[PDB]
Amino acid sequence: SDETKFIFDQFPKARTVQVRKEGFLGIMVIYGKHAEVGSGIFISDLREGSNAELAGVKVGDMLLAVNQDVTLESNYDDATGLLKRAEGVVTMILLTLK
Amino acid sequence: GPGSRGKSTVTGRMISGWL
Repeated sequence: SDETKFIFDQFPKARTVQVRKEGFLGIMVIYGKHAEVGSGIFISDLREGSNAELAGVKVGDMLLAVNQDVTLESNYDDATGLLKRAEGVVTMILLTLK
Repeated sequence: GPGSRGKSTVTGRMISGWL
């Protein structure tokens, strides 16, 4: 099964990006909170010229999955661990809040 | 490879620690 597909029923405005790690993806994250969705992992910074920037990752986006690992319930150590270990093209499910 | 330090879109500062 696609272990991440359910995310698009819980967050139907979420989207999938494919970002190649070349040295880095180009993001930082925090464990934070948003009024509309609660606590979780959010993009907190974005590196100029990076592949994440080129793929349309935005500061403030909620990070919902990394490849096949769901990050809806991940703590900071686990989410950053997933991002650091991933190689090649890294699939991220992101939700821009607006 | 690309440098570990890069420009923050939030602060404009050159920082490391990129994922």
